[PDB]
Amino acid sequence: SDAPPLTLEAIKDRVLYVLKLYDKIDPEKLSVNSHFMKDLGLDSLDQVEIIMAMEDEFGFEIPDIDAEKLMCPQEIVDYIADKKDVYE
Amino acid sequence: MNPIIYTTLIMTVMSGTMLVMISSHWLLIWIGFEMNLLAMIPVLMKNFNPRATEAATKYFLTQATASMMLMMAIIINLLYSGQWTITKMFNPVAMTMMTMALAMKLGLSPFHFWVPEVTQGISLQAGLLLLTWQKLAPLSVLCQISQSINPNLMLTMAMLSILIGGWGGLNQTQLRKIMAYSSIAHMGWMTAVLPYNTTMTILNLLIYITMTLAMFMLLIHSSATTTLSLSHTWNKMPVITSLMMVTLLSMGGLPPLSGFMPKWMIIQEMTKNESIIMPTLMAMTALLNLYFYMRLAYSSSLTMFPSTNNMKMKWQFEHTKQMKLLPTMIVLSTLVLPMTPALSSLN
Amino acid sequence: MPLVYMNIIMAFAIALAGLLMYRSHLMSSLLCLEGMMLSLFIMSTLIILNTHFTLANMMPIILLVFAACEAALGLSLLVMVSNTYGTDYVQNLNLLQC
Amino acid sequence: PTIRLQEDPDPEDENLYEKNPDSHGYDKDPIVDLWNMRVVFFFGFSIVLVLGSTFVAYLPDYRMQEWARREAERLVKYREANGLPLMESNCFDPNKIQLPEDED
Amino acid sequence: LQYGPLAFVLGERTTRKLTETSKVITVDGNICSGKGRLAREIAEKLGLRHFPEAGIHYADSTTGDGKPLDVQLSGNCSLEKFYDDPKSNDGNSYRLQSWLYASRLLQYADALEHLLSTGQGVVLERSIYSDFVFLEAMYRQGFIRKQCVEHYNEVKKVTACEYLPPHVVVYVDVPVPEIQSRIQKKGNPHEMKITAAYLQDIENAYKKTFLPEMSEKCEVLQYSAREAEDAEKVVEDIEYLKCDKGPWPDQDDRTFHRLRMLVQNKLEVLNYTTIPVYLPEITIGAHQSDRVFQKFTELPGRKYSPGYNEDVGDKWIWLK
Amino acid sequence: ARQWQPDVEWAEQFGGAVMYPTKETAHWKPPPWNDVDPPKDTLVSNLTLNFGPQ
Amino acid sequence: MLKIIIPTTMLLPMTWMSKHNMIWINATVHSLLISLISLSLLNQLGENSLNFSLTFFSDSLSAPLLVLTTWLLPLMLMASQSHLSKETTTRKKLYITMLILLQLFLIMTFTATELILFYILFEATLVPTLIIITRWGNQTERLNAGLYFLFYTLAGSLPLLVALVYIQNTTGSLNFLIIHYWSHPLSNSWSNIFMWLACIMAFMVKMPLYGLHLWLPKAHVEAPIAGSMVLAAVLLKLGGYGMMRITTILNPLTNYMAYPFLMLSMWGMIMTSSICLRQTDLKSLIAYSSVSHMALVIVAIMIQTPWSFMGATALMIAHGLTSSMLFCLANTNYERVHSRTMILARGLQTLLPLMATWWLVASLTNLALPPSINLIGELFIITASFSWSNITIILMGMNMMITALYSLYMLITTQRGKYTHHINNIKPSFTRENALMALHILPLLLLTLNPKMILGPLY
Amino acid sequence: KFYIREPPHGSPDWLKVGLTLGTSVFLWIYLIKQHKEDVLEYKRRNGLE
Ligand SMILES: CCCCCCCCCCCCCCCCCC(=O)OC[C@H](COP(=O)([O-])OCC(O)COP(=O)([O-])OC[C@@H](COC(=O)CCCCCCCCCCCCCCCCC)OC(=O)CCCCCCCCCCCCCCCCC)OC(=O)CCCCCCCCCCCCCCCCC
Ligand SMILES: CCCCCCCCCCCCCCCCC[C@@H](O)O[C@H](CO[C@H](O)CCCCCCCCCCCCCCC)COP(=O)(O)OCC[N+](C)(C)C
Ligand SMILES: CCCCCCCCCCCCCCCCC[C@@H](O)O[C@H](CO[C@H](O)CCCCCCCCCCCCCCC)COP(=O)(O)OCC[N+](C)(C)C
Ligand SMILES: CCCCCCCC/C=C\CCCCCCCC(=O)O[C@H](COC(=O)CCCCCCC/C=C/CCCCCCCC)COP(=O)(O)OCCN
Ligand SMILES: CCCCCCCCCCCC(=O)SCCNC(=O)CCNC(=O)[C@H](O)C(C)(C)COP(=O)(O)O
Ligand SMILES: Nc1ncnc2c1ncn2[C@@H]1O[C@H](COP(=O)(O)OP(=O)(O)O)[C@@H](O)[C@H]1O
Repeated sequence: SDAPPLTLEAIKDRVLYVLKLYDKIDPEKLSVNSHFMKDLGLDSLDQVEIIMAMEDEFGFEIPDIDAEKLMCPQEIVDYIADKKDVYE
Repeated sequence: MNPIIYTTLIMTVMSGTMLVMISSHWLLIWIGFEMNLLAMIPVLMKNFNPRATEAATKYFLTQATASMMLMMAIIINLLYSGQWTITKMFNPVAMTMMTMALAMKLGLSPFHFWVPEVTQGISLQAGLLLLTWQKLAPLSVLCQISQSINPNLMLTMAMLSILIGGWGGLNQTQLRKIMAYSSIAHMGWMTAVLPYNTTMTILNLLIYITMTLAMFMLLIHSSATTTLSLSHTWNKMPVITSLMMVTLLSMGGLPPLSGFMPKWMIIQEMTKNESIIMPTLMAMTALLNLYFYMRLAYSSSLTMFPSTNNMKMKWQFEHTKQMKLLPTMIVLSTLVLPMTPALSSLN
Repeated sequence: MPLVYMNIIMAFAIALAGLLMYRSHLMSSLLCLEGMMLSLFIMSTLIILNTHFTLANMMPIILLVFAACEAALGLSLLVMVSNTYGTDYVQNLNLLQC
Repeated sequence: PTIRLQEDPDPEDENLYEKNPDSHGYDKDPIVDLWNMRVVFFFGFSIVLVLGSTFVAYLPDYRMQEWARREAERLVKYREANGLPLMESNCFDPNKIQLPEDED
Repeated sequence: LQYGPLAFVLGERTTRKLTETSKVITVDGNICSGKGRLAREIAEKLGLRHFPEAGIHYADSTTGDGKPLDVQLSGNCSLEKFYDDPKSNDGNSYRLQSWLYASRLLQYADALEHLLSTGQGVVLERSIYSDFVFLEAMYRQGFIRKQCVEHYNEVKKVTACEYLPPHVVVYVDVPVPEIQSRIQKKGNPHEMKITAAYLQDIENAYKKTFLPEMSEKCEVLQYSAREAEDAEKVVEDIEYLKCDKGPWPDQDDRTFHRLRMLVQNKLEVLNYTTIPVYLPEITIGAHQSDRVFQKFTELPGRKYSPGYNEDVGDKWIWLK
Repeated sequence: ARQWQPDVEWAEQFGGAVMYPTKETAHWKPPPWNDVDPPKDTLVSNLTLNFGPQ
Repeated sequence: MLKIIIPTTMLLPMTWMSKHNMIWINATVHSLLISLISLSLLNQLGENSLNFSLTFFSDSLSAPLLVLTTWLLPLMLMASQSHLSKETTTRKKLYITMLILLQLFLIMTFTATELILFYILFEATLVPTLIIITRWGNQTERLNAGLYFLFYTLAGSLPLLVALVYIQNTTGSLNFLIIHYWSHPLSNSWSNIFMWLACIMAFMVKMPLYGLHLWLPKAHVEAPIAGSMVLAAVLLKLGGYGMMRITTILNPLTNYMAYPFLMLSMWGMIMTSSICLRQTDLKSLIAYSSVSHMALVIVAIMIQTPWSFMGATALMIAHGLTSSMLFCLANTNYERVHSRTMILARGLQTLLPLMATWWLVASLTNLALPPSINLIGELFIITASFSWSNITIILMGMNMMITALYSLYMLITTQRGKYTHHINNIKPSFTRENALMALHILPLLLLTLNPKMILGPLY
Repeated sequence: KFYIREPPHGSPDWLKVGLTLGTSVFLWIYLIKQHKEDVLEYKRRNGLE
């Protein structure tokens, strides 16, 4: 059979694993609702690298638009849920 | 492909089969098989459509492997006796190799895997030729060497073919795979009686060929290769579906239809040789074939499936090219049981 | 049977085994088909020479001829498959199931 | 359209009495229906039921019941006068029977 | 001797019939443009057989007697009621579109058969290649569902791939307000209910998609309303085209034999129009199918094959 | 008051690749309407060569 | 014997060359005349059979079966022409062709001299029956029913074929006269035990025997009216006739191989008779009463006595007539209210007085009221069973008590009480339905005056 | 009538009809002659006549 029925909890776990895998972010400091620019003091270029890491993690192309707004982990989870049609 | 090229390839296929059928030298029989395969490959690829390329490659690999084992058996037999004539096969290892090569060529279980794939991947005309003409040469060879054939191996493959054809047909919605599994089961029936009586093998082959020709021509007439596509035919040509239902019932082996004659004639023969368990298992297993024929009959003729609006346009046109031998084939595949004793003319 | 006959028969068995156990490349299997033909040629030539069957001396040559027709056939198919996939891997021949 | 196809509504059944108040229930056409009634009644009740029953009642005694009664009367008369037993325990004569050699 | 493999083996080829006048020409354009008169005049000047635009009862005209059949036995759709109620919940819109695509496919096969059997060129109004501009406008206005568009694309994919596209694509460009005024002037009460957005979508499909991919296989001749009436200029413009871009010069006698064997035998042409995809707009239940088919068979010339109907004056039947 | 004939929900049982769908087999898809699969546009790479300077 | 076969075969071209509005008249008249011709076979001998030719013969066991078979066709045609009104002409002719082919196969089946020919015809009767059920049945279950009908029968009869061609290979013939004269005892061995089972299970499934009777409540319920009429009246009796014919070769093996079947029959009689007490479907109740009645025929054939064989013949004929009448009576109500639920339409005696009389007479014959031949056959079988073992009277007695209970219950639910208020489409009975009931019931009562005509070769 | 003149119509293809009837009668004549010859030869061989 094909891939399992991915859920929101899996998306959040993978996204937070990716963020804690980033060197410029101290792991235990980041939260699900922490704004990338304000909370972690991350510049615009840093956000681009994180979005590309998401594209590698979940295997789908996130355009330049719709990536300019994913500014905290929760928005990333919502975007992936919308793109993959996951509700529960 | 050019029509002249198609005609000459068909003549080469038939010429290879006849070369196998008239030869007394093993090398000429091998050459006939090679010549048959060489011209057979382009007929399977007549419409390009990469599934046909896949089917042709699988068929070529299977038949080339079988040809190599056949040649090796011929050479072993020659080594143990300086004989080239097709006879009772003086060596038993050579006999086992020859039986396995011929079982691969016919598609008997467990060498049966290629038949459903190749049949599904080619067109209906190619499937007709593959499931009717291609069986003549290997069975004609097996009839000749039947006396030296080991019953335990041949009957094991026959029972396996009947079981596997019956089980495989149950899961199929595509008509060509259904035909392939039906072919595997009927091959098993043919080869079960071969060590006892080759006239029964010939009779079963002839009845199976007429039934298969009728079924394939009825599927060509109504351009249907799936169950749902065939379920539209009642709303365009009801007569075709009625004749298809009767032919399916005959293929099932139900009396008083033509399909019943071979099984009836094989079971009886096996009872004269003190074989009771084997015919009982074969007859009970053939009910799987009957089941998946009955399911198709339910889909196409005994109930009416929903149709489409554009079918209305098809009501205004007639089938242009007619198959002249279809009526004779239908009558021969259904109403021939009262002339069973004429089978004595086959020996 | 002398040791040479068993060596030739073992060569045929190894080639048949090689043909049966597929790896990835289609051409690797066509080579095993060619090897089976070569083993048959050597075996039949040895048997024919040993028993001094003069007429049979033409049959290995015939055996060679239909070896080419089978190889040329196979290579032809290998072209079409490659033209569909850009690769001769047998994994790609999975459009039709059982 | 929340319907899965275009289909006729299920039609309501036809009462044969609406157009033919003396309808006999055989056919919509009054003349054909009346002749269906007449032909069923005549060939079922007048021909098969009456004439067939009469034919079966007067069938000849091919079962030989009266014959058997006459033969039985003859043998009872003959045996009683003779003083012989009315019926015999063994149907087949002992003289024509060859039993095995000895009882052991 | 009907054409077939035996006639091809003994002689007959189609490349010898072509005389540089074959030129399958289609004359497209929006609704109520002048493309009909332009097409008739082009066919008159060039000595080409003209084909009036294939409508709902096109198939009726080529079979039996050319008289149209009842809408129940032929078409089962209404253009008038598509204008009256485009969003009707009985599926009339996509049923009309799919039936019209089938009729255009049959007309294209008839035109190709005529050209390949006689060598004389044919002029068509629209074709299967421009039919989709009516589908897209239907979908953008919310008249049909996305499943209908997917079914249309499936049927087009397995049908339009078996034919040669036209040599010459003539387009008549008339702006939306002018065709609107022409519609208001014509007098048809149903046709005045065409919204401007519908016609704008038809034009958008024609210009954004149809013409660009038509122009990459052959030259496209676009014209305005006033210069479209000048037919001799268009004819001599066609006379000086350099057709080296399409697959038509890349056709052999064997490909032409395959194409001709396909364009006769209309049953094979229409094979994939009735694929078992069950959309509500086009699926008809078993009871209605049976009733309507029995009604069709009771028609005066339809119970038997064309030469075998004693009730339309056929004779010597017992000896055919 | 009408004989029951199959509808779309009945007919769809036979539209699948296999009669009995299985966890693994439910991902099999029916063959195309014509036996023609979408052309696998495989990128056959062109060899790149340096002609010169030396 | 061709003087019956050939006229039956001529019913096919006559039906196909008839006018669109004359098929029913022609078919009914000529099938009635064929019944009249068939009545001549009742002239039977006391010692041997009527050996017409090498192929066909008639006995005192097959003659009443033939007469019932030919008599049933006109009744089926009368019962079918109402619900097939809206049908097209060609499909009406196809339905009549199915019925004619069924009659032809049954007529040859009951008179075949050789057991393989008997087997071929007895299996050929499956095709028209299955086509009738699965093409003209009303509901979606009719497909499944067909499968149940097809595979229960064949799974039983496929071994029988293997047995038969085995027997001919050892005794030399399958001719029934030769089989009877050259009879030999069956030894007590495993091979003979399985040969006994192969010769018997095919017929047991047709009866059917309690345990393998599941196909019947499906097939009879889902079938159209003529299908259920022929299934109950004639097709069930094929098993009884075949068992009676094949028992000669079986002895003395039958004395101990009959115990499981006697237990199954004597208990399933009670089981199915009690099942009839809680049955919401009227046609299903009628179907289950048939299993309860055929258990008795199985017992009579297994115990192998002249009184039991006479009783089994009489009961087979009487059950054929009564079950056909009951199925027709239920169909009359079904064509009004279009539901087979027994409690949906009540108090019908108020609205349909004469059809209520028909219901009463059918129920009376179903519970074997003396001196009906139902009672004659039942009482003969009960007496023979008492001779076989006295304790049987307990089981037999219990069955009689239960049979009367569900019969009159069936009568009280549908005819008495008060009519349901909402139903208002209950039209007066047609002459066709009344005549169809009369042509069922009058021969039944007339057979009381000459019971020797239906008592078989042991009389 | 018809739109396309439907070339096979009220005047049947008389060549094909003639060929069909000629083949049927030729086969019948040959079969009767063959049966007569077979009977004569059978009686000649068996010493009957
Ligand atoms: C025990 C006793 C009983 C024994 C039983 C024996 C077995 C019984 C039968 C077994 C099963 C048979 C199955 C047949 C499958 C055939 C497949 C097929 O053709 O497609 C189906 C076909 C599908 O049609 P379609 O798809 O609608 O048509 C579209 C076209 O395919 C679209 O294609 P196209 O556009 O390309 O159209 C071209 C078309 C149109 O045709 C043309 O235009 C003709 C052109 C002429 C070109 C000339 C070229 C000449 C140059 C080539 C020379 C080659 C030499 C080769 C020899 C080399 C030797 C070394 O040509 C064809 O369609 C096919 C042509 C067939 C040619 C036949 C060649 C015969 C060769 C004989 C070999 C043996 C010779 C002796 C050898 C001795 C040993 C060495 O329709 C059918 O065939 C229906 C079934 C027909 C079966 C017939 C029934 C069985 C036989 C009954 C008659 C009596 C038989 C017993 C005789 C007893 C002895 C007297
Ligand atoms: C509506 C109002 C109802 C009441 C008013 C009615 C008035 C009274 C009418 C009823 C009459 C009462 C019957 C009284 C008995 C007298 C009749 C009796 O004498 O006839 C019997 C004769 O009956 C016949 O034998 C039975 C007829 C056979 C029935 C066959 C039915 C027709 C075929 C239909 C097909 C059905 C299929 C059947 C499958 C087997 C006697 O048999 P048997 O002892 O010898 O005769 C001795 C003299 N013989 C021998 C010289 C003749
Ligand atoms: C639900 C409806 C189904 C249909 C019902 C069909 C019923 C079929 C039952 C067959 C009746 C008897 C069969 C064989 C006769 C005796 C069987 C055995 O139990 O008795 C002993 C047999 O001995 C042993 O018990 C061997 C049998 C044990 C192995 C068989 C397993 C039986 C279990 C029940 C299976 C369920 C049957 C139905 C399957 C679906 C007798 O002792 P013995 O003196 O030694 O043998 C004498 C027999 N000889 C003469 C042939 C030699
Ligand atoms: C609707 C369900 C009905 C089920 C009916 C199925 C049961 C049928 C009874 C068994 C069928 C096979 C019997 C074979 C035919 C008998 C012919 C015969 O006599 O052959 C025997 C051989 O008998 C057998 O081999 C039969 C063995 C069983 C083989 C198949 C097994 C089938 C299952 C057996 C148990 C099931 C039967 C009862 C089930 C009742 C239905 C539930 C002896 O011959 P010889 O070999 O020559 O011996 C003398 C010289 N040596
Ligand atoms: C293998 C190694 C070899 C190296 C390869 C050589 C690569 C050469 C590429 C040179 C191209 C350029 O400079 S491209 C020109 C880049 N300059 C600008 O865009 C001016 C405005 N500055 C800003 O927008 C922000 O400072 C910014 C930091 C950009 C982030 O922006 P955010 O506020 O949105 O995070
Ligand atoms: N493929 C189509 N789909 C939907 N409607 C169509 C189609 N083709 C033509 N029509 C309608 O048929 C009518 C006539 O077509 P049009 O080309 O616009 O005018 P004319 O051909 O008479 O000059 C118009 O109402 C048009 O909308």
